[PDB]
Amino acid sequence: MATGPRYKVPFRRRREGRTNYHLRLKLLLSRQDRVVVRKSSRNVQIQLIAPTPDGDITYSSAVSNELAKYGYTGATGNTTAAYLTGLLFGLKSLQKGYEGGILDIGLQASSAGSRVYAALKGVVDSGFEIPCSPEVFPPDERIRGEHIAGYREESSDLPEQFEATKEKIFAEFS
Amino acid sequence: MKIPKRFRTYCPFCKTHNEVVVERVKKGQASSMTHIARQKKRQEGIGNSGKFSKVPGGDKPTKRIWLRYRCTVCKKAHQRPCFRAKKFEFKE
Amino acid sequence: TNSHGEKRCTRYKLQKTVRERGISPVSRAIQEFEEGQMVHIDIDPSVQKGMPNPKFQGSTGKVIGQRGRSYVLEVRSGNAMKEVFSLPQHLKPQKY
Amino acid sequence: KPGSMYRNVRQRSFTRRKYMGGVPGSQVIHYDMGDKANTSFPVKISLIVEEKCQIRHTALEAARITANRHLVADTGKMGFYMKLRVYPHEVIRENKSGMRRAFGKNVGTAARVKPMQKIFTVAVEKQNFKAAKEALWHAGQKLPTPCRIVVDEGAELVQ
Amino acid sequence: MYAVVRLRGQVNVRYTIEDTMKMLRLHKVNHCVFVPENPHYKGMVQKVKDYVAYGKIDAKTLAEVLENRGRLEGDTRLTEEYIRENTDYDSIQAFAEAVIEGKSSLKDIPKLKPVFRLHPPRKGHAGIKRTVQQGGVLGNHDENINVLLHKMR
RNA sequence: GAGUUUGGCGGCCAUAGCGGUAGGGCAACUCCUGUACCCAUCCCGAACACAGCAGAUAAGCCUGCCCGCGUUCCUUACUGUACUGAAGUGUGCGAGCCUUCGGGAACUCUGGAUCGCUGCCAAGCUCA
RNA sequence: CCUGGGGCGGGACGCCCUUGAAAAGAUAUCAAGGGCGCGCAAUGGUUGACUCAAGCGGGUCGGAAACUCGCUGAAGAGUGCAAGAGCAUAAGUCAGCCUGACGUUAUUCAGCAUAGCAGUGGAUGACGAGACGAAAGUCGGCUCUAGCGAACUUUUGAGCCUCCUUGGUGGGGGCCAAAAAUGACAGAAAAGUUACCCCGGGGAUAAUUGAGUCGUUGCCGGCAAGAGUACAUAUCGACCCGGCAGCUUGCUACCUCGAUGUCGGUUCUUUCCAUCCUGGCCGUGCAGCAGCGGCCAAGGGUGAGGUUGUUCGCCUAUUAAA
RNA sequence: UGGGGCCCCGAAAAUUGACGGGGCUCAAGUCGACCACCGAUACCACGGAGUACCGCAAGGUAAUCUCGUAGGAAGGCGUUG
RNA sequence: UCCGCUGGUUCCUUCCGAAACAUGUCGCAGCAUGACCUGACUUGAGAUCGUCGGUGGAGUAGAGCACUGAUUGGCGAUUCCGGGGAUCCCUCGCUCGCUUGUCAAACUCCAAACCCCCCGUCAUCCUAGAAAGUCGGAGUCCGGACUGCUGGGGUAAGCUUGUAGUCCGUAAGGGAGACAACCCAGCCCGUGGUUAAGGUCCCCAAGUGUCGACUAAGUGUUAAUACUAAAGGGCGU
Ligand SMILES: [K+]
Ligand SMILES: [K+]
Ligand SMILES: [Mg+2]
Ligand SMILES: [Mg+2]
Ligand SMILES: [Mg+2]
Ligand SMILES: [Mg+2]
Ligand SMILES: [Mg+2]
Ligand SMILES: [Mg+2]
Ligand SMILES: [Mg+2]
Ligand SMILES: [Mg+2]
Ligand SMILES: [Mg+2]
Ligand SMILES: [Mg+2]
Ligand SMILES: [Zn+2]
Repeated sequence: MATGPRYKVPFRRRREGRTNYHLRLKLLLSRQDRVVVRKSSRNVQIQLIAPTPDGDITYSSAVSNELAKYGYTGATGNTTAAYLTGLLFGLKSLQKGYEGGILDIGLQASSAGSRVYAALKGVVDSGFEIPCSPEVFPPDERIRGEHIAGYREESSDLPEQFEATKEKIFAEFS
Repeated sequence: MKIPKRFRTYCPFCKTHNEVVVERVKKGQASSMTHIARQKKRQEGIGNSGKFSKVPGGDKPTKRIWLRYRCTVCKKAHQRPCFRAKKFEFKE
Repeated sequence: TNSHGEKRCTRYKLQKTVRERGISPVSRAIQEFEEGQMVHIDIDPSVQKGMPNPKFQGSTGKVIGQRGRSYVLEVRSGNAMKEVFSLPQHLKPQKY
Repeated sequence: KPGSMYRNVRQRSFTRRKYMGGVPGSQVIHYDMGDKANTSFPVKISLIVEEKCQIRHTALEAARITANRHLVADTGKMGFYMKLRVYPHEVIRENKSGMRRAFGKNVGTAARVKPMQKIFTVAVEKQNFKAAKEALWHAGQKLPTPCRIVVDEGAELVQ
Repeated sequence: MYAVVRLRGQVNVRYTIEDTMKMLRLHKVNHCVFVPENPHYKGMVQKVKDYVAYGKIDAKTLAEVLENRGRLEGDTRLTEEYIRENTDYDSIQAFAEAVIEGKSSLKDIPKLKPVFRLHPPRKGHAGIKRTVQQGGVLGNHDENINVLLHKMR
């Protein structure tokens, strides 16, 4: 709303409402690569991003779309998919050589048992070192997909297929 | 200003955070057997006594609140540099 | 009468331009300088920690070490060499 | 108290009235004379000072009074438009003891004008150019500076 | 090639202008130096424009100045024989033409002094309280520095 | 292997803002549908969160355009003006001002442009 | 002690901000605007969640004064208190949990540019323990810059050292830290008077003459507003503006403190002219008489008395005028 | 009518006095330019003294050495024993 | 006796040569510490008084009104808060905008010239010793002036208090009538020459110089200047 020469417009990423620069400053002071976990309504995405004066650089990247080749047919936008994507991201980053980072959830609310923390647990369980406290993780049953009992009978196959996708994703990086 | 009577802080002796009770420090009576008291009695004679005939000076507008922090575990107190307040109470 | 505080005569020295007020770009806070590098001292008023004296505003210092987040600079002040500590938010590399 | 006291400009401005106390109000009442809602006056002459000086509000009021009287008498009540362009913004002060704590008390206001700066502008018809010229000549006699009249609009309409 | 001749003395001069004069080796009035046309020397000469006269010097004037006022270490007078011994040029006119053309240097004369201590100007100069553009002698004479250099021989 | 669409993180932080107009979604994003659950409301599943078969490009987002205000840059006039570094046996009764050499605006004006540029990665795709 | 002499007044006598201050830094005055000698267990730390002021529209005697809804709103609010600076997914507001308003310790800044100087204060670290938080982080109080004090002494805290041949008791002495104040704030335990005064100095500093200045004083000028039964200019001359003199009083501190003898009068001499009379003129709202105004002119004259030290002024009777 | 140069009025002070004085008028004034000359211990040349630094010495270098209050430093003269 | 106060303190030359300022001080006619002068030694390779280009700091001049406040009318609206003599029967000041006219030490959307730090460059100095260090001896902390900064204060002051440069102080000689500090010039001794500032009618060395005009007032015959009269007017020219 540029009223005049004395008006101050925010940064572009702040105008778009996509970044918190105070949090970003707090995260950059680590001098560690950020494990950037973002989720849309239909899938979840994880990145390993290091800062540069010219702009952020990404080291590793896993999306929910990559799980479907390993034998996953459930929804990509729930806890099991988020955990599996986190596991794949951690294993891929270990293959690349990068093995440390801090969790960057950005503007996403921090809620125990969230998809973000399921992806975080998947990253942790792959050996990828990242500071955290276990109380924010989802229960292991709902990482397996016990919410399938809610309304859908077809969702009842989520635990065994989650185990199968997990074992195949481990095998790809074994 | 109010300070809690009991709060958790660092004990320099046990080297941990324990509950500590705050106690106001009362100035003691000067001993008559200290070297300055003996010197005053020795310099007492006829005439001016030097520094022992000085009258005590004034006062600052507010004095510091002399507080002492005794650990509830080791029962040892330590005293820190203290604030300067007109009215001081303990929060109970 | 006139005082002798650090913030003496700092009305415009420690002021920001109109369209740079607010949260500063965070890239300036995570820049690294090598030993012996020449950096300018351009104090950011919004970053109130690790700020050198305004007397050293506009001076180029040589990096001589690091003391945590801050950098130790050798800054010439008149005819003396002063050791100035600064967070990178107030620093800026010299360009050749 | 002669105008030669607060006439020369040797100093910085003194105008921020929130950092001072008690300024006497200005004597100049109006700044627009004649027919204020007329703009189609073909001839427009102005009085420009030719030195950097300070004009007190009383001098401005005296010049304005004399010029307005001459214009109203000659061209009529609405045969002219007259504008006093400058406002007295400077605060004049005086030291009223000796030189100890000599920073003065506010005694009046003055306009700090520059060389070639317009003081008064008069707009009239073609036939009243000499009357406006004469009125502005009388106004400049009340001012602490040498002045000169210039024709701003309608130079070809007079000669 | 600049010809720089000092025409005003040292009393009441700012230390920056006086230090510029010293870096140009102009410590006394009527002393002349020859410096190249690069921007460093141009700015230095612009710094001292109110105490010197300068301009572009031609080969003939350089030849006369070298023959009449060139000196060697020990205060010996430059001659043609020394020029032919210590340079590839036969005479002083050819050497001066080479120096003006930039294909030789006054430092290519061994033991030659960089300062030429000139005579006072015969019949006076235009005056040291006005510039060349005001009818005086101070400042930029352009190619007309050779007139003043000729009258100071 | 080159480019594109979309997504994520960014750099510079209005040349990017405010406003208006016309087009798009196969994937992606999104709005959108619910509240068994993890999580939530000083009340409200509005938000946050979780789980998502449909509907939808009306919004966000993207692409095109518009000089409208704001901004930024150029151009002409103002103008080498204002101011100013150095020097001066130049000058004013005075407050002052001038000449020479060197720097040099701001505002406004004439006419233009500016309705962001850009780095890393990923995924769909378009290949010889 | 400072001080446009001193004194009275005040404190520019400690600390902090803006301007002065001339776009690095420094920079004086009894320079300008001022402020501080505190307040707060929350008005503090952290996390989460939110966004403020003010307008516009909607909503019931809930009034254009409440509370609530929507829109606009980079901040026009709030942040304890001066000023300036900082802050909006916050440095603001509310809520959850908390006490880092932590013990010890090293540097470097800045008070005190450059460039020595203290008690301190403030930045960055280390050691040891924590609070909040997924983590990153943040926290050495309250966004940054004021809210304070040497040595000696006492008292208080923790553990130690020590007291004269040796061991012990009581009592002393010491080390590190905290409290108590010196505000004339880099710290004396501190009222006057001298015309009865003394000494050393000072024109580094006042009374007086002299120099400068001229606000004030005296005397003028420009424009002429108007008044003058009409008519600005016979006469008077408002407002504003520009001067001269140095004969009033101030300002100032250049000369004089190893002395330039005060005021007034008296006596005698002289000068200036801005002329009171005497001479010559011009105007008139000049019949004459006599006025009023102005111009030239400094040759001569300009006196006697009552009060008062007076200067000045008042008064008396002469006088061409006094 | 406007803009300019010079002059005039405005313009009165105290011992007789100040363009330095005499005096000066198409100037011996003012303005714009110009020409020649005079005129320092400056500058140049020669000779001489001292100084600084270098050099075993002989000597070399000095455009970049030669004013000076408070004051520091070095070497000498003189008096009496 | 003591005094921080006054007076005096005795031979020559040579080399170098200040400070009249800051902080603390019962400190203000004193002293300490530092800046500044001088002497010696150690060390051993750079330094920066100047230029040019570049990376940075600008918030002064000027400018402007975009913030904070001032400020002048005209025009249009706030069916809002309110001045004037039962349907508040109708009159209207502020307030908010679009144009007009003005401003600012302690306003800034802008924004110089100087200047400052750093890099490179040239230039100068430097192994006949850079920068740095250590030690010996001091004086000094009454300053003053000119040119600028419209510096601040003041009616002003040969006033007072700042600042940059340069002087006198402590600076001869030459020139301004004389002139602490204005111009030339910094000055070992002697001689010769040529100039500088300034001057050339006589006093008085050199022009009764040249060209083109002006002035009729002895105006003037006065760089800076504490040593030089204004506003206003003139059919003087
Ligand atoms: K006085
Ligand atoms: K404004
Ligand atoms: Mg006193
Ligand atoms: Mg008696
Ligand atoms: Mg005596
Ligand atoms: Mg001496
Ligand atoms: Mg002394
Ligand atoms: Mg200005
Ligand atoms: Mg001088
Ligand atoms: Mg002396
Ligand atoms: Mg001198
Ligand atoms: Mg002399
Ligand atoms: Zn304990």
